[PDB]
Amino acid sequence: ASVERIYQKKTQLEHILLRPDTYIGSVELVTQQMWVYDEDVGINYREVTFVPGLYKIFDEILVNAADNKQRDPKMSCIRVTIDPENNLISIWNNGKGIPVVEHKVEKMYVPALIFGQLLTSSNYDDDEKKVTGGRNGYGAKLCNIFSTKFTVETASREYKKMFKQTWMDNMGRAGEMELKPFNGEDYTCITFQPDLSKFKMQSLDKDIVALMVRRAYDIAGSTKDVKVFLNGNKLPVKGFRSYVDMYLKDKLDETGNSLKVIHEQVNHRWEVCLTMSEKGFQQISFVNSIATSKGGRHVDYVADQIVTKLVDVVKKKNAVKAHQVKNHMWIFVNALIENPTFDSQTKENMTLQPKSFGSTCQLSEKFIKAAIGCGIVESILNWVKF
Amino acid sequence: ASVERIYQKKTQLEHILLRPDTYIGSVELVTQQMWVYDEDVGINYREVTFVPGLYKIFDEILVNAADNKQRDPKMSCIRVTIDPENNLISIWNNGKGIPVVEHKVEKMYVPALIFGQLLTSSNYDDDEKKVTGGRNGYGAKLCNIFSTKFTVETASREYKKMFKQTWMDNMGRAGEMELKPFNGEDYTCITFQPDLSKFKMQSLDKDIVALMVRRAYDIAGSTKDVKVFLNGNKLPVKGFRSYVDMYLKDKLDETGNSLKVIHEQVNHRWEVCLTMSEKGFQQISFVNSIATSKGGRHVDYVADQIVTKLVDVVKKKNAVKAHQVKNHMWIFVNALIENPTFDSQTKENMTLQPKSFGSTCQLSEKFIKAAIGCGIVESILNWVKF
Ligand SMILES: CCCc1cc(=O)oc2c(C(=O)N3CCCc4ccccc43)c(OCCN3CCN(C)CC3)ccc12
Ligand SMILES: CCCc1cc(=O)oc2c(C(=O)N3CCCc4ccccc43)c(OCCN3CCN(C)CC3)ccc12
Ligand SMILES: Nc1ncnc2c1ncn2[C@@H]1O[C@H](COP(=O)(O)OP(=O)(O)NP(=O)(O)O)[C@@H](O)[C@H]1O
Ligand SMILES: Nc1ncnc2c1ncn2[C@@H]1O[C@H](COP(=O)(O)OP(=O)(O)NP(=O)(O)O)[C@@H](O)[C@H]1O
Ligand SMILES: [Cl-]
Ligand SMILES: [Cl-]
Ligand SMILES: [Mg+2]
Ligand SMILES: [Mg+2]
Repeated sequence: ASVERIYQKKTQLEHILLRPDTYIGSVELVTQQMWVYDEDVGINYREVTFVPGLYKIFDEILVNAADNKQRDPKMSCIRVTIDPENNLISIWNNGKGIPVVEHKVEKMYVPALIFGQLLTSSNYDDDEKKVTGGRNGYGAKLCNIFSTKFTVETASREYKKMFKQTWMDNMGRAGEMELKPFNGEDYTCITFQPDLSKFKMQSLDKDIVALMVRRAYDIAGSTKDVKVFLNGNKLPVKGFRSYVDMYLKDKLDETGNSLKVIHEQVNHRWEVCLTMSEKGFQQISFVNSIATSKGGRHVDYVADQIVTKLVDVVKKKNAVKAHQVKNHMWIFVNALIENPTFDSQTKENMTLQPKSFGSTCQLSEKFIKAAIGCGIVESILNWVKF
Repeated sequence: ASVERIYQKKTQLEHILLRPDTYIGSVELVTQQMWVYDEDVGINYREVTFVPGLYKIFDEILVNAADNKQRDPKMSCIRVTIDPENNLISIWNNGKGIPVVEHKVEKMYVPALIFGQLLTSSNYDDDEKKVTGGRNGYGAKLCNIFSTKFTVETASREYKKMFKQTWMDNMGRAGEMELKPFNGEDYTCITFQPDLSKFKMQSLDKDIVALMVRRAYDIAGSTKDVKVFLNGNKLPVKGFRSYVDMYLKDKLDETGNSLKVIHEQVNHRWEVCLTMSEKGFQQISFVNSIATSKGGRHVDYVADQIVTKLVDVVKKKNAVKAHQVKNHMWIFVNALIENPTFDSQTKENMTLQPKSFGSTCQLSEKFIKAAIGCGIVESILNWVKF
């Protein structure tokens, strides 16, 4: 009952381990339906049991690799390895490495600063209108903190040096930094052993692997001109449209016919597909290659254009409410947004208003006409008169 | 384009001001439909334009006051004052004050510690199964940081002293601490001037006041044995049922029939009301007096019991899917949850699994029978006819 037991102050690192949820999501098991890529049937929707926080620390490193394609458009490949037996994951990318040099203000080598100190980022100057997913200066450190071993290797031909250093025990200590002369092709490679005890797991099991493999497919579908490999296996995705087809290729509507898909690449920062849903409103969307699984104003901005036009039509031919049109829709959106905001570090819901996007996404009259003719108007029209 | 310009490190305080969104929500204007309490009108649903972060710093202090009723059941009153002309908000509560004594580990007085230092809390020991809303040790400091003036006054008969101190300039400095002898009835009073420049606002305008007044009514409805005053006038709310009645009194469905309202106080930690919606699924819910406006597993837990029973009734008389039943429901839930988790500091979505709630909420056979004759089954069965 002492005042010192009751009222306690935590360090930032202590707080992350004590209160992980707002940083990485739940550290308890969840059982829910998800899209996964299974070793035998591929992309499919099924019940899975997994720990969100474990999935998220993988996501943080993977999105960081996609971010390097905006930093260096000459980057060409991402290679992911997953080794359940040794509890080992690595994510490698080419294109420009991280500068191997001492930071004159923070007085340590740049790779050690930005992987080993909290609140460090190249995304803190919003006069730079960037379409990277990184915003807060946490993600890589969060992966470090929830790993028993975390290694950073990055090679910079500009500085003619390669950097390598390892952290251990939830970012509680580090081994010696290794510097070596370098004159080859730049790359960065992050290799980590997740702290499965913090997630109450015994190994990287079937479900979490299938989620991680699907997330790699996401990256292959949402990035431009980046080849993605998983354990050496090239992921056979060319464009966002071919990614979308993996979800639809084989299912038919409840009446029995194949799904009609409306598509437009609106500009270099927006691509949209629309089909029908039998499960209520559904959206699969990405902002700067982040999976925005709770949606956000980018989904609203696109979906509302469609809804308003379809509601206009049923009025001409008739009382109809927006939510009734929306619950027939399955929308896919791939967007590049300048300096996005989200509700949380996990970046599931993108909250930035359209006036700040840095681009527009006005669907064409052709897209809209095809949406009017996809059957939603007819279904609702028959409903109202009845 | 130097390394020091590109890669930057922030202090915790700098980061909060630079990246407010995951701490307090958006600091930009939002225009959306909300429930408010308008002068001379009462509770009503209309479009409002407001800044979420401003609403949230008020919420943090108001929930802290409600939390003290769990700490000290002798507490009886919360008094809220809103003064737009002088840009002043004040929130007062009685029951036990904060101990006015030097913390022997942190070497400063307890009120100064827990209102002026980040990551300070009495809620960090989860072996204590508490139903306070406080979890993370941020809320009061976030209000301080987003205020130009922030005053803490608290009186502790146990220590025979009263404490008073003012912070200024986004928690950048503090004035002189005042300690005085005290031997009366304990209270705490938090008075702050929000830094409207951080929210691009000029005054506490009609819409934000109407949201804040409604939030005071929420507290009157969601707490037990606490009188609530707004600018010195007692709010005429008794229990949660009388609060819900402010939303539903005299409301009709689209065909002009009165809404049917089903109610059960299931136990001392759960109270539920159900009626019909014509706007898709709607939920108004509270966890530990926090408004959970994105919902969470407490809403799912209650709503899914209802959905599954109604779906079964429809199958007896018939194809129908759960989401179709759910989109006819408007549910109200007031819950007390042990050590809840959320996606973010703003605590809009409660993520804790039901097996960890610390209590159950199995709706009675009487409630379920009334819900079956609610008019939802009717609506659905007219649809399958078409
Ligand atoms: C904590 C886990 C958070 C999460 C991470 C992630 O990566 O994916 C998630 C996906 C998912 O599988 N995808 C696949 C592609 C990425 C993506 C982008 C946006 C939305 C969804 C997805 C997901 O799907 C549920 C889809 N059903 C919801 C119910 N509805 C009636 C039927 C549809 C739910 C959560 C996540
Ligand atoms: C950033 C702002 C977050 C927020 C804070 C807050 O306090 O209330 C909010 C309320 C609201 O007014 N209430 C009243 C009582 C408290 C409460 C608890 C749970 C849910 C709602 C509410 C709200 O209502 C939207 C209701 N429509 C959603 C669309 N649907 C088709 C029709 C209904 C949306 C956000 C907030
Ligand atoms: N693969 C990579 N190649 C090059 N630079 C990288 C790579 N991964 C990370 N970085 C850099 O390391 C910094 C820190 O990464 P991280 O901790 O994830 O913060 P962030 O990505 O900026 N923001 P967030 O992920 O939203 O918390 C980034 O800002 C990048 O500059
Ligand atoms: N009105 C009050 N009466 C008594 N104690 C209070 C009051 N307001 C705040 N406190 C105490 O001050 C501490 C700090 O408050 P706060 O910064 O809001 O953190 P919190 O409520 O514990 N967690 P959170 O709000 O989720 O960030 C709380 O843990 C309480 O112990
Ligand atoms: Cl989010
Ligand atoms: Cl939340
Ligand atoms: Mg990152
Ligand atoms: Mg609090």
